[PDB]
Amino acid sequence: ILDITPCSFGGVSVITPGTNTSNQVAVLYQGVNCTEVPVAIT
Amino acid sequence: VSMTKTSVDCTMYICGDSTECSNLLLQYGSFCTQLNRALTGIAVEQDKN
Ligand SMILES: *[C@@H]1O[C@H](CO)[C@@H](O[C@@H]2O[C@H](CO)[C@@H](O)[C@H](O)[C@H]2NC(C)=O)[C@H](O)[C@H]1NC(C)=O
Ligand SMILES: *[C@@H]1O[C@H](CO)[C@@H](O)[C@H](O)[C@H]1NC(C)=O
Repeated sequence: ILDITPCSFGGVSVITPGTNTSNQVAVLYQGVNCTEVPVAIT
Repeated sequence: VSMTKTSVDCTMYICGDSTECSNLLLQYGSFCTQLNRALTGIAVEQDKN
C-alpha cells in the first residue's frame, strides 16, 4: 500500500520596496519548507 | 479579536492540477481574483484588529 500526497505547493508573496526606491525583491513561499524550493531548481 | 487567516488557491480548489479544467475556469472571468482579493482583505484585517 502506497500513500499518495500532492507534491509541495503554496502561495507566493513578493516583497518589494517601492519601484521609485528599487527593483530588488524578496519572495516568500508561504507554508513551504524550502528544502523543496531547491528541489524545484517559471 | 481575530479569526484564522484563510487563503484559498481558487484554481487548486476547483481544478486541482488539471490544466484542461484550468482553461475552462478562465472562461468564467475574474471570479477567482475576486475570491482571493476578498479573502486577502479579511486576512490583512485580522492583523489590523
Ligand atoms: C524543514 O525540513 C527538514 C527535513 O528535511 C527539517 O529537518 C529536521 O528537523 C528536525 C527537528 O530539528 C530533526 O529532528 C531532523 O533530524 C531534521 N532532519 C534533517 C534531514 O535535517 C527542518 O527542521 C524543517 N524546517 C522547519 C522550520 O521545520
Ligand atoms: C520618487 O521619490 C522622490 C523623493 O525621494 C520624489 O522626488 C519623486 O517625485 C518620486 N517619483 C515620482 C515618479 O514621483
